[PDB]
Amino acid sequence: PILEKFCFTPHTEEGCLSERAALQEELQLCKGLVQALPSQQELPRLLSAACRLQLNGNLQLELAQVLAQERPKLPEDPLLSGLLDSPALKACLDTAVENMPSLKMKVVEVLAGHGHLYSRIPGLLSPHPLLQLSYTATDRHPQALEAAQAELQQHDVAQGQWDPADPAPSALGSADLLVCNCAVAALGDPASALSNMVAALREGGFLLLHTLLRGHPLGDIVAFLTSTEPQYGQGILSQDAWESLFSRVSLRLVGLKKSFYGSTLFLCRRPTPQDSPIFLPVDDTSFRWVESLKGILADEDSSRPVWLKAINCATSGVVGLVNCLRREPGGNRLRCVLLSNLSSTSHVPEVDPGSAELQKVLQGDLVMNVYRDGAWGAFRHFLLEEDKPEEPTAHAFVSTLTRGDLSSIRWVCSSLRHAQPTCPGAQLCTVYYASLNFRDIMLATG
Repeated sequence: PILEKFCFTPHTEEGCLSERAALQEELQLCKGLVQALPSQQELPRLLSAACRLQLNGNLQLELAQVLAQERPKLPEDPLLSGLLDSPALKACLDTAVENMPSLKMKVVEVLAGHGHLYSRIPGLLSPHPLLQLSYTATDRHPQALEAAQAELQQHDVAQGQWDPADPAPSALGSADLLVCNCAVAALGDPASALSNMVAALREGGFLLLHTLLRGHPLGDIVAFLTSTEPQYGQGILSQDAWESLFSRVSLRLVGLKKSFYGSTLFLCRRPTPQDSPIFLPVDDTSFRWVESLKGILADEDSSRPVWLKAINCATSGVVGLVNCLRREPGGNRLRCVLLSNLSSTSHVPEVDPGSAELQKVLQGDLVMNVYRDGAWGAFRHFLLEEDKPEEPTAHAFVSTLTRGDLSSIRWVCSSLRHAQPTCPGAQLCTVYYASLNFRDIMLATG
């Protein structure tokens, strides 16, 4: 079975990867070499080599090229792939999958050669049972990505030739989701690249962009390097600079996941033709609202969206309602809004049409719009840690978690935690030495 957990996931988050210890040590090391102008990780090795050849007046060329760095091991770096390893990537992909009119998804990657997202993305979408996916990986030059062709073949991915600088080929055409991974891959021009991408992007589609933000420690550290390749320098821009860039291409920001050190994951959507929305209270206890909703949905000729908003109680199951309806005919028009604060202290924002918050969410246009403790987000599914929980217990017995495999012998909590000492026939006894007989071996071996 596939095991998962159903949790609230705020749209905009900061300091995502604080918990990890390895990343913090990597950051401390990296800043150390930078200071005054040491690990198995690549980027620290690159910085050490850069500082090694000269303590001052380092050549851009020599640091640009060096043994053990010519490979695309930078994406293999923990820091550069950190947020991609987090649940942030799965959250963004789930948001992209949910907000699709149809059950099929056409996702095209730009500069797949260095981004390497092609390996990670298709696996993350295996849990979705009914989804059908069509991935294509594109690069500026065919000889790039000439390797790992077995890796592409084992999955269902398609090569590509689009150079983000120029307009996308009609073969790609309109696609639901575009993934770039600009962190390691270089974009020739921010404005032009984004313009071409949004052009290729269908209406109501998503543009998932992973980038390193200038104005942050790691951002400046990388900015010093890669001075030989001007393009990659253009791939580094300020957060406010990105915010300005998105507006220029009339692309609305829908999501943002920001790491403690600077790695970010922008999610922006291609605005759909504006249309008058319908608002139907779905809070009545008598369930009389069904008749009205059954009506509004009835007029299939119309194309206006429908917004089911419940604000009276935090126990409305409107999310499941919209999930089941979107599979029914006419359900594409449905979009939900739920205000479910788990703390009485937290205030309830006003969702009246006049209020700003409703305008902002309407601009978002996401199907699921849940508000909990002052943060707009949606429930998401996440695979749970494979490891079995352990607790400090004074009672435990040796058990074979897999019949016939002595490697599975482990200590498990016991029923003796609950016992009564009064009974003379009980005589609970502590154990200091226990013997193994032939029968125990026969049992364990199977």
